[PDB]
Amino acid sequence: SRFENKLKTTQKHQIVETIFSKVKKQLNSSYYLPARENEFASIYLSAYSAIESDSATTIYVAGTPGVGKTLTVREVVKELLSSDFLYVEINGLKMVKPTDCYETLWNKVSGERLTWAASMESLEFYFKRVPKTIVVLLDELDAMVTKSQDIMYNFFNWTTYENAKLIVIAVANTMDLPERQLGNKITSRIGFTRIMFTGYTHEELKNIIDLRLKGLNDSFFYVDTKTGNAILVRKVRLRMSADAIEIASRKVASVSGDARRALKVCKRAAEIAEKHYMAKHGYGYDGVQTVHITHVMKALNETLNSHVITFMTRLSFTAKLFIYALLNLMKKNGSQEQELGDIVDEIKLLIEVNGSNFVMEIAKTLFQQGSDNISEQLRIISWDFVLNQLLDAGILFKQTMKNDRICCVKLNISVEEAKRAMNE
Amino acid sequence: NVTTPEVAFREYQTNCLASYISADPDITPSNLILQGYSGTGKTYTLKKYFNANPNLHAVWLEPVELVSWKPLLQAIARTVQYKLKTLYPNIPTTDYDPLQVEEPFLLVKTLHNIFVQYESLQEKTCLFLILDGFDSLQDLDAALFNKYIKLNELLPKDSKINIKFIYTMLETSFLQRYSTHCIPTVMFPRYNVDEVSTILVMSRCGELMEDSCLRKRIIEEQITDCTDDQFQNVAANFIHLIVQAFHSYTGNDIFALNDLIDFKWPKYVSRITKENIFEPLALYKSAIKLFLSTDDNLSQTYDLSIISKYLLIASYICSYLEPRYDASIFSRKNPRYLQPSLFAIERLLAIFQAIFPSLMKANIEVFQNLSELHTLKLIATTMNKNIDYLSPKVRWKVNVPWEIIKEISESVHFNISDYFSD
Amino acid sequence: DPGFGSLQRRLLQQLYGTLPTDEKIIFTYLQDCQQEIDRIIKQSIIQKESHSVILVGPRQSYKTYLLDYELSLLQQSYKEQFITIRLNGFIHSEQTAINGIATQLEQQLQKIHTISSGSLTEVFEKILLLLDSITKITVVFIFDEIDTFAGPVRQTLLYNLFDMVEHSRVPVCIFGCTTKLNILEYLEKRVKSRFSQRVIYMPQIQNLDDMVDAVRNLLTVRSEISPWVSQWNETLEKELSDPRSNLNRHIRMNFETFRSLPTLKNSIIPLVATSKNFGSLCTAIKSCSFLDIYNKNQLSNNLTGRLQSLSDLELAILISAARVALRAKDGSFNFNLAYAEYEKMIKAINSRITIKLWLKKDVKNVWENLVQLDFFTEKSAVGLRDNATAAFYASNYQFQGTMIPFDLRSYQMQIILQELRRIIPKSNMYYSWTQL
Amino acid sequence: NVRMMLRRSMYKLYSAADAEEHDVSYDLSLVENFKRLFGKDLAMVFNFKDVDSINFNTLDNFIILLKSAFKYDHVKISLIFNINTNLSNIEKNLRQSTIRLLKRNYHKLDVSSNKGF
Amino acid sequence: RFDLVYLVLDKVDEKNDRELAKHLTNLYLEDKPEHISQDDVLPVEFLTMYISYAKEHIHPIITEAAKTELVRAYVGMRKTRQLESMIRLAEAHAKMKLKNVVELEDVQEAVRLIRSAIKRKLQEDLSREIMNVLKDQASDSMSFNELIKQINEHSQDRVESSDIQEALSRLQQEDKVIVLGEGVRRS
Amino acid sequence: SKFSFGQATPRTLLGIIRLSQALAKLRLADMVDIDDVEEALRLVRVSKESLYQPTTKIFTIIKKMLQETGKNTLSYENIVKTVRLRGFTMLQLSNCIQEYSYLNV
Ligand SMILES: Nc1ncnc2c1ncn2[C@@H]1O[C@H](COP(=O)(O)OP(=O)(O)OP(O)(O)=S)[C@@H](O)[C@H]1O
Ligand SMILES: Nc1ncnc2c1ncn2[C@@H]1O[C@H](COP(=O)(O)OP(=O)(O)OP(O)(O)=S)[C@@H](O)[C@H]1O
Ligand SMILES: Nc1ncnc2c1ncn2[C@@H]1O[C@H](COP(=O)(O)OP(=O)(O)OP(O)(O)=S)[C@@H](O)[C@H]1O
Repeated sequence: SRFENKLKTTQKHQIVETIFSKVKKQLNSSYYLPARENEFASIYLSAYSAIESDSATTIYVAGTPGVGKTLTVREVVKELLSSDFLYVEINGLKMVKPTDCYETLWNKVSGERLTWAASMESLEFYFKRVPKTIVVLLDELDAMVTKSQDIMYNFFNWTTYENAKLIVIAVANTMDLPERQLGNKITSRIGFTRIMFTGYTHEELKNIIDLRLKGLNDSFFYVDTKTGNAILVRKVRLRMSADAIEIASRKVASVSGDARRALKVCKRAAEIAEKHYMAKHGYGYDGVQTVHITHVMKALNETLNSHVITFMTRLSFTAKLFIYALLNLMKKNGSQEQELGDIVDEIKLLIEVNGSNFVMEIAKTLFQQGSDNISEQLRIISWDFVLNQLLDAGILFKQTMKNDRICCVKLNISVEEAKRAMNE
Repeated sequence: NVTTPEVAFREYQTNCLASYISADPDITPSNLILQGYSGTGKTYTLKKYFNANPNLHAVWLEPVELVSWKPLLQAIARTVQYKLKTLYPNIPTTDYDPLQVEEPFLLVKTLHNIFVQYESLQEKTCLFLILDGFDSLQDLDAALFNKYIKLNELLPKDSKINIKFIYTMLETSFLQRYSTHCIPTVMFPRYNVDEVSTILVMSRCGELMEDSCLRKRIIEEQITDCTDDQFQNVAANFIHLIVQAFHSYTGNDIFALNDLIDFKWPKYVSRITKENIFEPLALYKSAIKLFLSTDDNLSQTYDLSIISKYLLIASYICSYLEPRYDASIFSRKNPRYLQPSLFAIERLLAIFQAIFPSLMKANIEVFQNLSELHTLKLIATTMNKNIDYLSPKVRWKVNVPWEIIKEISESVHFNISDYFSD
Repeated sequence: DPGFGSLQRRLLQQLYGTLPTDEKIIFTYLQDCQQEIDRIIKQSIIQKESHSVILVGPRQSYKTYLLDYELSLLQQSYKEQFITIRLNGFIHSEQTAINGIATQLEQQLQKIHTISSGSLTEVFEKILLLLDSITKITVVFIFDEIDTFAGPVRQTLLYNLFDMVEHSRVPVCIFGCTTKLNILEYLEKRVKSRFSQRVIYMPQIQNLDDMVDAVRNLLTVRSEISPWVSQWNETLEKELSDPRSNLNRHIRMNFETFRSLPTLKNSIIPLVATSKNFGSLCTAIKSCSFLDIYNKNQLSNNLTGRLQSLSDLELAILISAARVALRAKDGSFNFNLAYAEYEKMIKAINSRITIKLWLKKDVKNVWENLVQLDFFTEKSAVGLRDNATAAFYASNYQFQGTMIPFDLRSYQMQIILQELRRIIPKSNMYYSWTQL
Repeated sequence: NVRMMLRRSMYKLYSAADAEEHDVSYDLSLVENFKRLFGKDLAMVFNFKDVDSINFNTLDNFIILLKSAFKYDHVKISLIFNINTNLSNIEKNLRQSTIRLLKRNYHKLDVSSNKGF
Repeated sequence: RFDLVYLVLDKVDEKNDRELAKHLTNLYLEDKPEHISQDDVLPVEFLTMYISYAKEHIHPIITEAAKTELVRAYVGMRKTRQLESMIRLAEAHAKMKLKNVVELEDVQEAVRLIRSAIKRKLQEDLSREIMNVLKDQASDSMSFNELIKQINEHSQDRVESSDIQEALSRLQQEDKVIVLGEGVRRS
Repeated sequence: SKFSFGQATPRTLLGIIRLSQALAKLRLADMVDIDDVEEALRLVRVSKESLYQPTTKIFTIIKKMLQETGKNTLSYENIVKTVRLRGFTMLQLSNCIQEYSYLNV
């Protein structure tokens, strides 16, 4: 509103619009829908009746995140401005305290800043007195349910008044929410509309990608060979291999069916080809191009593959010495949770059960940093350090006790992969 | 480059603190740990550096005279604008409220407000903050010490004045929680038996030759014109013996030596002669009686009445007597070391009616002395100290050791050692 | 000469990295990781990208050192082009961090050329409307310990900034730095779907040769300042090229236990400031005997020098204190059980031969220091609470262990009996009592 | 606790200070600035009413906090220990490092309603 | 009384057995191993001549100078047959490398040798239970059946009745417990 | 377990090498190809199987096979029939079955 005038600055020194820059502009998550096409009507025809008849209803939709329920209801009200209402985005998680939404409503009727106490008095005074038109979105309803349900009873008791000019639209995480958190007295007021949103399917996940790739798929750019700048000296084209787009779809529809996850894995795979193109020619920052299948093979795996295995083999020696002692106790006792003094008891013992071999150059260093002057250390060198280093890494976990002997230690990652990474 | 001082036994540690501190901020490391137990003179050896370095500027804070972190932020912000007033008095100032801050954001909010008007200075000057006693803060936790580490980096790094820290703490189990931050530490070792005595002689000659208790005893006895060196010898003979007859009792302390001297000194003064000033060995043989006793304890026959005395003597019985054995051995027809068991009500009067000399039946005064004994904290409740009256589930227990029971048994002529049988 | 001291000026600020930003030196074992960070960060400002990332690696891993290095690398040429907002998860709670953002916003506006005024949720929708909405100012977020924001209960502040990726015309970039490795499972579903899923792991010194290559680039000065420099540079590598040299020998120890450079970087700072002439410094890195004294002092009072610095009685109490501790099943022991077996130990010494057996009223004064030397612990005593409100819940709680007297607080053991035999020399008379 | 034993006690003298005097923080900050906050110097006295019911480690940690006030020289401290009985019990409970702090100038005055009748 | 034992266990894993299969097929790479001479390997005829010269020309003495490292090498296995084996091991270490006097470093490796050459829950519970059903049997025998029954009776650590059979066999054969009858079980 | 017998030995590996040499000797070739080892391993696994009584192209081929019935069958007799006429062995496609199962196709 105000400060966007101050967020503008002047000197914009000719940023290089490369080949893959114009992809990510439309691969931004902003800018009729194919997948939830008919269900848009099922909201709207439920909404169009109450709007043009001055009533008060409730609409309940659910589903996993990434299915358009943030998007679709915005498209409902957007066309309605063409044809009497006040649009508010009452987000649940964007309220600091749960009562703070009450302030917004009384602010968004006349422009006053009053109590969550004093708001809901005048709100109740509004909802049963006004002679005769308010659209409210109650987003992310896991936030506003937590304390004692006294807030949630209000937001549907206002719907019961026949003289209440309000239209509520609830969007939750799960259909189960008025059956495993709310009471039945709320569950009578929630109704039984219950419009379910499923996931997306992999065919439609192809049909959502090309909507972003409408005017740019297999099109042509005008490029100077000196700076790498592209314009919608050569006239190059850039093509997108649809089969790699398909294998992006057949995974994301399989695991999650999330519309952000489908776009972003294409967005991550787009910039892999960006740096490899910049690697071969170096246009910096101041014949026919494509994106291979091998890009989305890596980037989809890049969502999965870890490093704690690679982290463990790149740790210190006494770190790998520590875990090897720790699995030795877990196969000695079978109790998966060993006392800290017994580990210090073991790393002493794991010196001399090996022979008089490298182990001696270890055993010299393991109790003194050379320096035969100062010696005879009880616990090993930096034993507080590696145990602190294994703690904040999340691999280990150690309960709090002022005794530094009988405080228990519990593993936090799978102990087999700890056994498996130890083998290297 | 800096002008190092010199002290008695910190010859390595004066070098590192001269190493890890410069007036230039870039060479100066951010955070620092001076660690050691109480009895090493770290507050001594730190200030002893600072008196030899008038070029730098030190702001001295004291956490032990505070109680919490919420005033501790108010302690910091009040003092830097107090100090920078006395360092650059030409610089004009919008003085802020140090009472206003209570949260760890508000400090760096206000230090963003403080330092910006001081930007016009000529060179990058550092400013050393000193916290003394960070472990004995009485509301400490895990997530306070790291909260003060990163305060430097939230500051703008390009300001003309840079605030850096030095932390004084003890109880080295605490430092082992934060070794992964790898801030530079200078540990301070404990002492040995000679250097305790060596520190103590060069610190207590300035009072024990100038005390009037000597100066009275100078003119009271036939004063030979004994030298200050002759006063120095008997002072040194005192110190070199008092640490010898007490070192096993006190450990390697300095504070616990600084007061035991000031208890046994005038009692040592009275037992000198005119002649034993030249005779030190026989002087110890005449003043022997204080050198084998502690004299730090400033055994009561207890005030309580007779029926309350038998009320105590029945309460000690259920430190070993279980309900499986007691009703057999106390018919009307070893855990001496161990922690006491838990009572209930009316088991007292079960044992009290038995062991009293039909001769008694009225129990109003017997009920009087119970909560009399509750105010003496000799028998206390297991639970909180509130609802113990109405018989809900309330368990009781003694808090008196065996010896005070043993004297109070014979004080009422009652025999107790028979009924304790391992 | 001051030229030797001028070399101390150069070498010290090289060991702290406080040079001007043109000559800050990054070690070779992470040069790839800063460039992919650079490819993230410089196309976010110049090419107006709106993408986030999470830095993940252990403590003291140059993570905050890398990011402001990029900013200083961009502060020289892109001055007004961007502003930075830096938040620590340590210094900011969940709710004051909203006031943390807005107050750090407005002070940038006077540097680039009514916001903090109102309630906490009043200013919250303000920065929502100021962010969601010639060229546009881009904003870089610097988040230290973003895992603590990722708690179980609310996770509000993460949810707003990650949606600012999706909708805002203002180009942003988010930089999470943490050390909890599996950060992605710590998030819930609805926040992770907002997240662009790209994390980058921080490298470690994977070979012994790597940090050897690092310390060479660390200590070597390349710019001409002192006459000593050309002499000083070849002395460094000659110690480093020899695998039998002591500096090369002691670096191998640092590769073994710590395998972390700023630990070793800490050791050199007194070693190069303790010299007073040029030739002494060259002998110091040739001898490296100061590193022995340094590792002596870092070790001198954790547990062993605690034990060596006690008198005859304090040993004798503790030696008895463990011989009681071996008997019970949990190992707990009272004060009366200590002094009883301490009595017969002294009686055994006189009967086998003149040692002052002390009283009851004095051992307490020795017993006081032993518990605050942490050689014992209380039986059920959670030492340090993690945060403030868990510690405040322990302060109001009246305790029962103080309500039993001093000589019956069931003290347990920190240092076990069998380990005492290995540290106590056989020359001491109580050596027969270490073993049972 | 240690905390509210400090905080209520600083509050209790502060209103007693303004009433004789004719915004601030309730901790030891007032104790040094009492020369400047109220002009004349300070000699406070501590009527510990029922001393044996208190957890003594709180009392022992309390008196170390009062030990830090000994470096301002315009304030004088005086402690009154109204025990019920059993002085030998009290030297058992405290830390021995603080008994040596206590034993400088102690006075064992007896106050009993029944004293030799 | 055996002088030297050898744990020649495989313990199969990666980056080991791969080199094993590669070295076994490397002489299958060529039809004839004529390329066996360009490596650090002595021939057989030179080896037996050096061995026959060393066995009949060197009488090494075990001096008192290697006393201190032997005592401590014995107590580590003690915390006389091992001592008699290690002195012959140390004199064979002295037999090689043309030495007439034994040296202090030569026993270090010898001990490493015998320490690298050699590098309970089940039966415990077993006996435990046996004891139990004994007790609850008025000491009468535990049945095969009831044994198996209580022993699989716990889901946690899966004692398979075959494994059961085996460990049982062990203890009995270890003489700890007695079991009789093909169709029955005795505690 | 219950249906197990023996373990893998190096003599079985030497016998597999000898059977591959015999298969190359029966084809009168001077070299051992990839077709003999995949036949010998199939032989030694089907010798015990009676008790129960280079990848992207293959994936593309599988997709082509699907472009008819849309069937995700576990074991194949008519998917492999379009592979042998091209040039790849029976072992490469055998890995393509298992790998890809990670694609859940
Ligand atoms: N059918 C669609 N057509 C076009 N764009 C879509 C479609 N579905 C989702 N998107 C885009 O993907 C984003 C995903 O956001 P939504 O799915 O609307 O949010 P969501 O499903 O409510 O998940 P939440 O908000 O965390 S519960 C949208 O903001 C759009 O930018
Ligand atoms: N080298 C020294 N020369 C002279 N006096 C010394 C020396 N070292 C220590 N002292 C004395 O030791 C005393 C101990 O002072 P402190 O600094 O309080 O001891 P501490 O170990 O710091 O305990 P604190 O105060 O709880 S941190 C000082 O007051 C000095 O008088
Ligand atoms: N102002 C600074 N200039 C240069 N280097 C710095 C600065 N502050 C810290 N460092 C370096 O930062 C390194 C420590 O790594 P950091 O990233 O700061 O800490 P970290 O553990 O890696 O991440 P943090 O700080 O714990 S969230 C050390 O090598 C310091 O020399």
